[PDB]
Amino acid sequence: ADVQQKLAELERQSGGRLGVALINTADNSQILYRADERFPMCSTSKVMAAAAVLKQSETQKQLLNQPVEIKPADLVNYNPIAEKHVNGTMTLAELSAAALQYSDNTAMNKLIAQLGGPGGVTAFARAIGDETFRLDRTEPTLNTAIPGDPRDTTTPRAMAQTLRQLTLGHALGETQRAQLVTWLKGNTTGAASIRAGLPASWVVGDKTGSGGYGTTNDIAVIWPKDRAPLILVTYFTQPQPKAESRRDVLASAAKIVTDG
Amino acid sequence: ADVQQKLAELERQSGGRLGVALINTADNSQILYRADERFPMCSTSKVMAAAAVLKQSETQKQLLNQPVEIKPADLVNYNPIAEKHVNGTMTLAELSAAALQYSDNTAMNKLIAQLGGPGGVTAFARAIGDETFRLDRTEPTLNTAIPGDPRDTTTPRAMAQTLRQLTLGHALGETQRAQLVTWLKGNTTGAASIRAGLPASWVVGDKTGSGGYGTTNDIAVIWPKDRAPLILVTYFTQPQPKAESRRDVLASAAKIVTDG
Repeated sequence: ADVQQKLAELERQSGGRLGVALINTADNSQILYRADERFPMCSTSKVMAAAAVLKQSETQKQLLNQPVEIKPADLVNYNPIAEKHVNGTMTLAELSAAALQYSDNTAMNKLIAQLGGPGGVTAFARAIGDETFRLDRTEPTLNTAIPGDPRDTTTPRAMAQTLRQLTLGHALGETQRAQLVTWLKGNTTGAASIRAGLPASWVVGDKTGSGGYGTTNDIAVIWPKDRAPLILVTYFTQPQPKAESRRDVLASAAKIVTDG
Repeated sequence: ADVQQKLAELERQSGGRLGVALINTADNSQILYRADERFPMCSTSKVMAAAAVLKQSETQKQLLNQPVEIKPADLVNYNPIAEKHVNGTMTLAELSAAALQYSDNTAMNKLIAQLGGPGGVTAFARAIGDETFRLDRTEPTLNTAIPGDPRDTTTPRAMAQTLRQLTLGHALGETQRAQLVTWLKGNTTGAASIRAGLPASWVVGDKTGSGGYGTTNDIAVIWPKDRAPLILVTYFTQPQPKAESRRDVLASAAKIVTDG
């Protein structure tokens, strides 16, 4: 498929390493590029954690309304929502939204804590059939993104398959699946990434990721004009530790794979 | 200045006409580039409409809870939220959010009708001291953005002053100002525009706009790390009817005026 040549071209131009997995739910067809290679997830991992919390709330029916304490010492490097609530509290719902829609790192650490550490986020992945995801660290160190380090990684194929089960399948209860999709469709950080390569009429929920080595990621559920939904993972990392983000590469990958 | 020269260099290479107004509320200093020329607002006008409804909600305190009918005939050209609710209803709060955060055109038309037509939006503008803003048409024809047409235009200076008064000033009651800022901070469509030219740590609320003649707009309230807020308006329009959007130009603008 010319799609392979275009993604290769894109990758070469960019100077980095590009991973892509597209699932077309119209017929289960896939478009795959380095789809079995590991990449640092950075903030795209917030989807597994918010989902895991949603799964716990299937049993603990009030859990999303539980207030959680935010102390000044809980603040980390990017706390756009949580900083408003220091010496106060946010609900687990508020925290899940802040993590997903604002990429709030404080909010992610609270989700992590609620699940019993990075291992509880990994346990949830395993419960829904994802044998590849691993979360190893909290924010912000889960973003180091060191070339060859397996920590805090997954593969595009695995993340796409998981995002399909979570947003379109039966990994979560119907209310919880709906809540996840609502959160993702309200993301504030995504217009420069996958969405930017798609026709304006298409509806999208996504989570972006950013970290070291110019790691620039996005995972998305997509409801095109006139077509069954798609899942798309676009992962991108660079050779230089202080490399600049490249959201435009993800936009470009999305354009390439949804023409074909 | 250096900034002026840089903005001229950006405009000369952009293939269009660029309008910028930056107000720095630390000291009321300004950066102005074609800031008294008119441009088509497109969906940036949705701030005025939402605000005018928020003002109405100061005296009809249930107003935002009021259900409004969405009929198939109401659907226009970009209805990401309203299409889900056809033969159903949306509240005015939902309509205000859908217009501001998703740029839903059906939702804007409901705001307009709740305000008595385009005239009514303009009358609100006049009421808070904006003599420049004019809303003439409903969606989607308000976006035709024909050069020389004064319908549905304003100037960068007037829009920056108005956004300041609405988000940081006393045009709205405190509850209502806070609601507006919250909705703007939750915008889904802004990551490739002004936000893309600012440091990540800075908090932004914005409203983008797109229309005919490649018109690509963004207005923003910005809370820089360590500094009093800024108000930024970046307006751009091109000479060909079918020109493509240029969000990149707005990000470049934002970087030039906030570097200096």
